[PDB]
Amino acid sequence: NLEKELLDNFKKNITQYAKQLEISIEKVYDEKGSVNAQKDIQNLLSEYANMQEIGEIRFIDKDQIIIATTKQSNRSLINQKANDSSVQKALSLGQSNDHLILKDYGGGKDRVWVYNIPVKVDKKVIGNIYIESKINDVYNQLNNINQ
Amino acid sequence: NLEKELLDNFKKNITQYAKQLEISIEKVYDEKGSVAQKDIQNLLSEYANMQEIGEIRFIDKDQIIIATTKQSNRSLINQKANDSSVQKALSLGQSNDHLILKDYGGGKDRVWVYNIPVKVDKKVIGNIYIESKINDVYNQLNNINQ
Repeated sequence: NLEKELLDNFKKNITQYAKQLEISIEKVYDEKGSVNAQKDIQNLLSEYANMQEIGEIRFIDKDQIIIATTKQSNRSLINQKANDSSVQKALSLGQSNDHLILKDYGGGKDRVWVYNIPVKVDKKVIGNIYIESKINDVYNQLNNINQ
Repeated sequence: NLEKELLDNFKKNITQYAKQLEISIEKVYDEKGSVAQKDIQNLLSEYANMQEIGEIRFIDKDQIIIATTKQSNRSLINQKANDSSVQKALSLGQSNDHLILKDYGGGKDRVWVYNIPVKVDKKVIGNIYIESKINDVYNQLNNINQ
């Protein structure tokens, strides 16, 4: 059962980090209001994305506009619509969600775990944190030990 | 207590890898020997490729260091471990852990030391000693101000 255990531990880890980012962003809104908070989002995103297991974090507003990213090579996405059904689901339901994707970042299609956590202020959704996490590091290690 | 959760998560990961390595080593004893030894080195090496593991050593029941994953520590092979945590795992037949500070070249870093004994029949034949890079957790905690 080693595979399920390691994947669950990887996901649990990302989710506990992401929750604290969500709480952090919420506190900035509670303290500063929406106009001034929306400028402290980038630093939080970037601090969190330093973790080895996180590929990219985006913050997406209520209207599905990409506000910020931690990936400099994706600066062209800022102010575009996310056009992402999983993001729409989180925004509408106010619930987290997750799924696996294949994505080629330059080395061939890699397995990537996508987690969305909506950001709530006064119980209302204001946006969504979208995370691409490097779950292929788990699969790669399992293959290396023949499990 | 993000901090306790994240530390716990790291340690569970290590402990679940280390349990499978113990099982694998035990298997190779059951069904070969030693002298199993090349197969033991390959197992240690595969396991040490994970990012969060610094070094793995396999120590026999007389406390001799039999194998390491770290090239620069080959001089340790055939020496006594002279390590009280290793002695504890051998004597008690249960895992143990503790934190150390160790300077690998970049200054003293927090390192999590985990020992799991290896048993054949139900008798201790050795011990797996692991140094793990728990300072990756503390570094990230400080980076997010938690």
